[PDB]
Amino acid sequence: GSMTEETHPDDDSYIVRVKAVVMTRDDSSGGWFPQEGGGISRVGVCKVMHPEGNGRSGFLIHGERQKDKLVVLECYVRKDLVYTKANPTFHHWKVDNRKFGLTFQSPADARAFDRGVRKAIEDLIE
Repeated sequence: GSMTEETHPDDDSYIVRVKAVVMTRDDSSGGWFPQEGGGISRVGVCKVMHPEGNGRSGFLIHGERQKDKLVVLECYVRKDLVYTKANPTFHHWKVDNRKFGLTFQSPADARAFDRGVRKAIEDLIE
């Protein structure tokens, strides 16, 4: 919780796990550059919530690199998420602070991620 932070190293609350390369566009610095990891990233989605416990839940776009627990992607959201899939093999999102994204490595993780995103936004908004 506030003390002892799970849902990150031990994963635990990971409802979805996909595989892709964590990309990012630092404003316009070159373009979609691999922030970290590069060689595949162990990314996923965990449905978090406020410790108050009122049913209402949030979402955390969290992802380690494909090299054990090293957080290379972290995008916590409370009630706000705007995704945009630019290409069938590249889905991205803007959190005001930069515009992050990832490059799919198979139609499996592609469709799986889009599915998770769709459901996430769905329950997040209504």
